[PDB]
Amino acid sequence: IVGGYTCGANTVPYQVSLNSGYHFCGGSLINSQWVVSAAHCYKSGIQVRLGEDNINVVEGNEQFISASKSIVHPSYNSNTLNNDIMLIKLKSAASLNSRVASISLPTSCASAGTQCLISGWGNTKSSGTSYPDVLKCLKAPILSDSSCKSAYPGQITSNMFCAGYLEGGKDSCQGDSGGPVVCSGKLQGIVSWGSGCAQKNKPGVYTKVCNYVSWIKQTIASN
Ligand SMILES: N=C(N)c1ccc(C=O)cc1
Ligand SMILES: [Ca+2]
Repeated sequence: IVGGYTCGANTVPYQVSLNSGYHFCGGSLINSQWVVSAAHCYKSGIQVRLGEDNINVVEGNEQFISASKSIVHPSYNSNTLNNDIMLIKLKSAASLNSRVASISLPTSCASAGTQCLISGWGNTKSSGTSYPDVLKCLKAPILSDSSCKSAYPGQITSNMFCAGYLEGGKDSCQGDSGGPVVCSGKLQGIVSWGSGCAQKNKPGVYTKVCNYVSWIKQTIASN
């Protein structure tokens, strides 16, 4: 997260870190057994780390649970990033409490202008590279589809939305991938892609979660 702020320990209780010997992606806990992330985060040997603030220090609220199964969206295209969504099942149910909690799925899509909270442990610099140890947060508005399409000609599908600031300086970044965009207590977005980070006229692009609620529910129901 570039141009954001320190969230505060366990203030984003649905935020997960995906770990394969090191943090490599975010995700969102949606019930005791399932995490939503980006398909471009897919790999084998994932350990889901819940209750994290400092990802390099055991602070006392963590739950580490190995993934039993990952399900990449049937229509994920890694070239265009269309349908950039994946479900991860935990080998055991997380113990839910105030610091480890699920986030609600939307019942309808969010509108341009809605303020949302974007979070993760990704790069904090728009030029160089600096990875934070503690969770970073950004409050950002959803942008109009027309401005999103204008920013990224020929690249924005109906499964994507832009959020952030066209002026630059405030954005998600590398390492935030797969993490949440939460608006009025609903998971509306997943950190997906962008041209660099926090660049002028290049806002963050996010997977449009409301399109996938039916798929998420039925997948969970049978797995
Ligand atoms: N919001 C962005 N600028 C952004 C988000 C994720 C990636 C993934 O590597 C790249 C750029
Ligand atoms: Ca920790």
